[PDB]
Amino acid sequence: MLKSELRKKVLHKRINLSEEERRRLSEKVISNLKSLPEFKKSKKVALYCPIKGEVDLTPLFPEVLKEKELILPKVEGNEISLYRVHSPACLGVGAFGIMEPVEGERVNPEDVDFIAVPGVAFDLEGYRLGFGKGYYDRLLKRVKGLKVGVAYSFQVFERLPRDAWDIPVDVLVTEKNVRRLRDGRSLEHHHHHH
Repeated sequence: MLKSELRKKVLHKRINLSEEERRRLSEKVISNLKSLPEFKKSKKVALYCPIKGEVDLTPLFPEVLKEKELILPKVEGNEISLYRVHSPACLGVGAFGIMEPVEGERVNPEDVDFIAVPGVAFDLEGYRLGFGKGYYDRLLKRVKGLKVGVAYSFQVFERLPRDAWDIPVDVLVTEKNVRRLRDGRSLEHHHHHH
């Protein structure tokens, strides 16, 4: 398929973005995400990790720690558990360069209200192209709350070639616009025949 190449060609420019523009757009995403009234209610705020060409949500940790529970993915053994932190105490590099909370309060991923998950590419329906399947998709099967896709409009298209069963998100936040994938169509009471 074009799955691997499409990931690559977008990722190449994705990591080419300069911190100048990037950091300013990240600020917009931060402000947008933090201004969302549902983020005010969501108690468990889990983030994936900005590493390659995602959004600088890293500096937002202090804000999160102040109000809600900052939840980060901890790899205990292939399967990922989620640990909540209320302080910048336990954050150590355990995995491939990323920091994870090895000591703290073990929370089950299904308890997470709000989670921010980035992707190489997004579309206008809420699909991704994935990264690498194996164990991380299992974590995605755990977290069935509000999955918010966080990325830049550059990595967003109208539609993507859906490979198999990549997990669609609930909300999509960019640096320019707010995308909601929970629009309703019609409502019936007793319209199912008379």
